[PDB]
Amino acid sequence: ASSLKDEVPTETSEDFGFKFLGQKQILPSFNEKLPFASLQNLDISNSKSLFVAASGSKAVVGELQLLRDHITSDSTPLTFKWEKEIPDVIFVCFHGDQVLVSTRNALYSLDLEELSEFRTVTSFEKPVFQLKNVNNTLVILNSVNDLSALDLRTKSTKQLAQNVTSFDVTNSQLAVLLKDRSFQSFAWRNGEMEKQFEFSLPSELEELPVEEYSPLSVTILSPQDFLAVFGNVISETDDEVSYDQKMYIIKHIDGSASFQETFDITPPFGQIVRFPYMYKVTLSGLIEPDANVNVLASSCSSEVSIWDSKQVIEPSQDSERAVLPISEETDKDTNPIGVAVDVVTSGLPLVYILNNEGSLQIVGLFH
Repeated sequence: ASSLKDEVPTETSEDFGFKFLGQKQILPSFNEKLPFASLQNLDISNSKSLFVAASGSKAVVGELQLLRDHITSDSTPLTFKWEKEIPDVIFVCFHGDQVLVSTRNALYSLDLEELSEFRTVTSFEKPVFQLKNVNNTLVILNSVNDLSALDLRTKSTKQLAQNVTSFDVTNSQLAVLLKDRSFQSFAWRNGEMEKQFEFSLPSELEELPVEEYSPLSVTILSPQDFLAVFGNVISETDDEVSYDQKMYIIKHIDGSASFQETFDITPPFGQIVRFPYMYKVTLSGLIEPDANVNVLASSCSSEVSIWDSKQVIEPSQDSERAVLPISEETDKDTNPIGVAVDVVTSGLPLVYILNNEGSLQIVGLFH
């Protein structure tokens, strides 16, 4: 049923580029010891004009205009509204008038109107790898490969799926990557789901042994496309590290998925031990009415890619590529631990990217 097609091609575009707005250490470094989970340690609320960020055991909520000005000029110091030392944070995000903070072992709430209140929401029976917030629900992937749903209004928990190694959600879809390397997609509506479609790997891809090319990651790019990654399985504690990964764009047309390789999305040259996770920011309407540009980055890479809905886009010149810095301390490549979009500050949408070293980069994506 599933087929392997030709390499996805790369367009050189003279209409796309990044403008490097600036970079500064705003939080303490992880010194190369990061929590073995997918990390989402930066969020931005354009309505409130605020950000949360967590690096090196320090979590903060702060004013967005301040962070912008701190990074882009050299005259305004970074102060915060709230801060707390929390060791193992993997997830940070605004929800209503609250900020959710999650470690591997527990979820926490900070009340944005009474900052004195830092509540435990819940504990997890087993360590967690990934969390996504959709509306009033938190979708949680377990260390035992159990996909579950937390209602934020009622605190009750549903069991969604099993044997999952990666998942992704939008407002209306839920995708799942399984241990057997098969895929599943569901229509999603406020905790509720109905199987949309299902597929296995193409014959020529099963040829690659599961042990060498393990299921690492899914990303919904559109209701029809996915981006999947397969690669070596990495251990919680290992000093030395090399990543070997294969990326595929899956377009599902009429009961048949096609897979296609890229070598141009997020090449995994990383040298810090990281749990595999694909960062995605969506800018709908940056080209046209059914066209959302997706900016992509990886826990295992220093490069930032662009997907235009149909192919990968390289800017026509080297100053126009978004890349995360080499460390001034270790001389190693850094990777993102959070990514977020700023639409409201004053001086194109602005992509904020947070390091494994607490450094934050602002990059304007133009035309």
